[PDB]
Amino acid sequence: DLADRFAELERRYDARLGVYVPATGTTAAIEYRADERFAFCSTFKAPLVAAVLHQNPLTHLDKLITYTSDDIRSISPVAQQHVQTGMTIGQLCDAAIRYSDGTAANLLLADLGGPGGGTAAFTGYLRSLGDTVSRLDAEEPELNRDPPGDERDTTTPHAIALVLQQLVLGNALPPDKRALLTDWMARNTTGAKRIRAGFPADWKVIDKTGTGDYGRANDIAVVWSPTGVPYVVAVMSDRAGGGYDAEPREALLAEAATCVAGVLA
Amino acid sequence: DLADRFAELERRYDARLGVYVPATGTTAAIEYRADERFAFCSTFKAPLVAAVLHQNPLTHLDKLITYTSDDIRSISPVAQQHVQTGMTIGQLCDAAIRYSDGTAANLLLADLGGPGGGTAAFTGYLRSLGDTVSRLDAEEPELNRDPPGDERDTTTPHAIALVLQQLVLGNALPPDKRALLTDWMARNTTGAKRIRAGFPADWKVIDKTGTGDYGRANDIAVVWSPTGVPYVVAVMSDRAGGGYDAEPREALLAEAATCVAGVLA
Amino acid sequence: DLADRFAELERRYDARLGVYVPATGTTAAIEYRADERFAFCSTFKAPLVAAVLHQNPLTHLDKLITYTSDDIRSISPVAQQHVQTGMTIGQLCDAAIRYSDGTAANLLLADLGGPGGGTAAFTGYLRSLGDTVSRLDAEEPELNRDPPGDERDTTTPHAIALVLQQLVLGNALPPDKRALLTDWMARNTTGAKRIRAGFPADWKVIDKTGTGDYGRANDIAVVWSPTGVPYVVAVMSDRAGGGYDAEPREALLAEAATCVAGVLA
Amino acid sequence: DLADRFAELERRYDARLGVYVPATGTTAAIEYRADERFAFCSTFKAPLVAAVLHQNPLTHLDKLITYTSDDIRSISPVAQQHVQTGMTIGQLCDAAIRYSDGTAANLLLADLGGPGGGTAAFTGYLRSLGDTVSRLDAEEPELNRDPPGDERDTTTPHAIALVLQQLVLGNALPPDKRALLTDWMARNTTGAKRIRAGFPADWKVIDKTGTGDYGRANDIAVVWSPTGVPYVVAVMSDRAGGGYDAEPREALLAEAATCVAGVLA
Ligand SMILES: CO/N=C(/C(=O)N[C@@H]1C(=O)N2C(C(=O)O)=C(CSc3nc(=O)c(=O)[nH]n3C)CS[C@H]12)c1csc(N)n1
Ligand SMILES: CO/N=C(\C(=O)N[C@@H]1C(=O)N2C(C(=O)O)=C(CSc3nc(=O)c(=O)[nH]n3C)CS[C@H]12)c1csc(N)n1
Ligand SMILES: CO/N=C(\C(=O)N[C@@H]1C(=O)N2C(C(=O)O)=C(CSc3nc(=O)c(=O)[nH]n3C)CS[C@H]12)c1csc(N)n1
Ligand SMILES: CO/N=C(\C(=O)N[C@@H]1C(=O)N2C(C(=O)O)=C(CSc3nc(=O)c(=O)[nH]n3C)CS[C@H]12)c1csc(N)n1
Repeated sequence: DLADRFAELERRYDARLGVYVPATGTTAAIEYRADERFAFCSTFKAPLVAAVLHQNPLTHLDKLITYTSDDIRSISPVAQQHVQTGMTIGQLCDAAIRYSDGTAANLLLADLGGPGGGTAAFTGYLRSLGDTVSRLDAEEPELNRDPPGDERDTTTPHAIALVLQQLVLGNALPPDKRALLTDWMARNTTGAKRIRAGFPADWKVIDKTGTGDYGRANDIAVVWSPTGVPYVVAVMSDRAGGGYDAEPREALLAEAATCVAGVLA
Repeated sequence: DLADRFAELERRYDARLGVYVPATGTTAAIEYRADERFAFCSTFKAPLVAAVLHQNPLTHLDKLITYTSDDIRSISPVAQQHVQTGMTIGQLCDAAIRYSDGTAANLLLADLGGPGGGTAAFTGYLRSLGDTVSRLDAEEPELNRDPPGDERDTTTPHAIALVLQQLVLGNALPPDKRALLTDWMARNTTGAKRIRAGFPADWKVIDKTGTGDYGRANDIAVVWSPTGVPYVVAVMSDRAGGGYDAEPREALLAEAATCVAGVLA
Repeated sequence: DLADRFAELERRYDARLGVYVPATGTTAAIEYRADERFAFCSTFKAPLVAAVLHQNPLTHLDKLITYTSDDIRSISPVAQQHVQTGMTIGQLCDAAIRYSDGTAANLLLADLGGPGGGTAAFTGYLRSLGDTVSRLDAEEPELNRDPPGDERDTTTPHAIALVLQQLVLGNALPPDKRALLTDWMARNTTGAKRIRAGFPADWKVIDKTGTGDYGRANDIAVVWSPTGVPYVVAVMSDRAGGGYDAEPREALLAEAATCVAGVLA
Repeated sequence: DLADRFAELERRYDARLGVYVPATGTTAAIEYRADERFAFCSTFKAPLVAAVLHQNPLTHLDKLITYTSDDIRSISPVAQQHVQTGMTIGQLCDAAIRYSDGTAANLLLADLGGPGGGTAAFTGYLRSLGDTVSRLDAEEPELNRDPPGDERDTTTPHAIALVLQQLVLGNALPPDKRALLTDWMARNTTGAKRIRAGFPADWKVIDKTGTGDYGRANDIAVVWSPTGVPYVVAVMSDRAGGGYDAEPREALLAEAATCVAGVLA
């Protein structure tokens, strides 16, 4: 009956919807298109920050990174104001999560090092977490513009939910670094119209959004019930049949989240 | 499937839960003990105001009612501040809906006139709406104290939801009086932790609460989707197995509402 | 120059305005009718909670308080829904500050003990803080109704600011109790249209509001600059010349706060 | 008075600050080095779009401009994503205002035509607005690099504020083109930490930023009071004493804006 309502939303919004909520002790898993591939878009910036935190001590966050005007090749609301001043690693992590800063993600990818400007090392980090499906192949802004059917720069709701579960709820990160990642996502400024809009206000929601061409709109979140029980919610969508210029529908993710909230209440 | 989760809420909270959402063109009716009887408690105060509005011209709202300290019997946050000044019919209507003022409802019942302090005339008003099941037999605070199994001062989720549907969405009242009733319910101060707490913030919620002994906690609401689609939600509960002193559980109503929101999303 | 602009606000809004900001190391004191008396209204609920916290160990917050329908004499958005359940001292403190619950303040006054239902003991607590001007003489809701010129239930911007400074910035309370008082005021739900509205968003503002008859509208706040510099802001106003039914003007408090923010910038 | 606090900010941030707020019916002009010259930096891009709108019908917005990677020489977050596709004049206007795209400004200057890549024609356009002082002499990125004392690529807070006043509040443009310019500046992505950060959130702020060498940081804005009263605010700064590499300080402009908001309150 839940798949029937997801299918109605897919028809209402002319979209393909992917939802995954990992099973808990009390609740069964919610799976809609859990193993179909959807484009990361900016959702990769949350595990990216985890990759930077994982392989560096906390003192690395205070390292100052300098860059040029040539490095501003995508939507960079924070980095575009700090070409002359430079940006610390902590500010780049803060910027990548809370403002989805594209230049900040590229600098953090470079901070990981290796082939492809850090894209291979980020994929390797997901592999180390048990994610065998996901792959990052390009930097900003190219990774948002892969045509439908292309497996590059794609993940699945299943894979990204289990990744996010380990980062926030598991022990992929020590408690001090885990709290930083959680606080950045908790103070995100881009997800008000997605999973947060579909859950009651007394539920706590931390999230990282993704938006791209072909109507792509994603939101990955950890939510806590009023009783403090945590859940991982991955919602991914695109409108690829509507072409490159297809508009993303945030209301689709909000409605999908409301459906998920009904089963979790 | 939805009944399994309502019955799970009944089991979690040791309660009997009644839910009714009238069917629309797009949605099927939601029914969970929809025709079982539950005590009105203070939910009758919303149709009571409609009875007063329908029977009287608007100028009747300015009629001054004087009362003494002896007339205060139940929770009356407004009437207790106006013994010396008296209260206009409009103030009694405002107080009865928005603050669930018990003394205000008794004065409005008396304004209806007839046997039982207006309870026969109020019941007759429900009959004019097609509700042949519901009945009011006592005033505040006795109407909250009937033992389980007693049909007096009871309604059903089915009956009260259809009553509210006609008052707010239908044409039981002319538009000017309909707006007064609707705005009072929209600015209610007693329902923040019930149906309002179970719906996402971008859903508009107007409601009237009810609370009594035997763990009785009700909330009747009209809710509007983000796209402006209205739904009537009747949620009733009691915990009679815990005796007269059973405590109402507002969280039961919030969780039940979230389940309803999932089906309506 | 600043007093000329305070006087212009007084003329625009048909109001009497009181402002006090204690001097700091870098900034001089701001005073506009700083020692004239204004009605407390619900601003006393913040030092009231401080008196309860200071006089009792933290574990006292878990004591359950039971009350009756006769105790709901005032606007009590939280207490009115908990007659059957009771409320802990901690919940009453939360309700008194964040929802300005009138019954909760009366129950906390009773917890202080002594003559006048705690009004003498609360006043005595202010005396221990150096406040020789302020006085509480009635409970809710009477303390909001004193006519202009009556010194009862009045304070001054100077005195209430120095009280708030010691409670939040000083050592009137041990750090654990201080954090509870600060967090409650930080999550207050009643002050969005006053001092908070007059300061830039990157300034942190914690506040406790007061509103009454005779156009009375107060807001006492501790504000932190973007650089983390704290200031105490007390703004009090009434429109007593317009009578008992005079409407309070929240915009007066916001505009006055904006004037203060310019001098503190 | 107010000048004493601006000079305080000049000392705190080791900067030269220029402020101008045109007088209105209610307020007197605010002037602090209002007629001293400061470099345009990116602030000319707002009247630049007005020049392009003024000299052409709306259909000119749909003209496609093609360019190469060699034409990208400044911070160009949008133009670097459209080398292969090209961009319409309308997109160039959007990018120049909201993202301060340097390549977009050069293409729009070329669309104005004439010697110096359009700088003479843009200077002539300012003359048509009554601005006899300001001048643009170079393109991006050279216009940010003029040494102190050089009059090239300079304006004054007085002149540009009156220019902005005519473009947004006056009748320099027909209503449809004025609305496009207004909406573009309203949706700017570069000024969150400047004038916008210094005004309360309920003040509407549209702005155009400027940043260059020698610590140059400008922001020209139109702000609306909560009552809908508009004001033009020009805030310019440089820190030439710190050399070419002197860092701009955005907080200076936010603090100066807070000072302005206090007197406009
Ligand atoms: C005898 O009169 N008593 C009261 C009274 O109980 N006032 C209290 C007081 O100071 N309170 C405060 C608060 O903390 O400010 C508030 C918060 S102010 C407020 N009022 C609204 O109507 C609204 O929609 N939003 N907000 C934020 C509620 S009343 C209580 C009163 C209220 S208006 C009036 N003329 N009198
Ligand atoms: C080649 O890149 N194309 C992008 C792009 O830059 N994508 C990134 C991505 O996923 N980003 C995110 C985010 O984290 O969601 C965002 C936040 S989304 C957003 N923007 C608003 O202006 C707004 O008002 N609300 N919201 C929710 C910005 S783009 C970047 C794009 C943006 S819209 C579209 N059709 N394409
Ligand atoms: C919607 O519920 N939430 C509330 C709440 O209870 N609001 C109530 C509401 O509608 N209120 C009203 C009024 O009737 O206008 C008021 C006005 S009280 C009042 N006004 C007068 O003009 C007067 O002469 N006397 N008095 C006593 C304040 S809040 C309460 C709340 C309290 S604190 C907070 N953050 N929310
Ligand atoms: C006031 O600015 N605040 C921003 C911010 O920078 N918003 C920007 C804004 O207006 N944006 C826009 C757009 O141009 O429409 C977009 C879309 S950009 C885009 N659209 C397409 O259709 C497409 O094909 N490709 N791309 C790249 C998203 S946010 C950025 C912000 C970023 S995170 C946050 N909380 N705020």
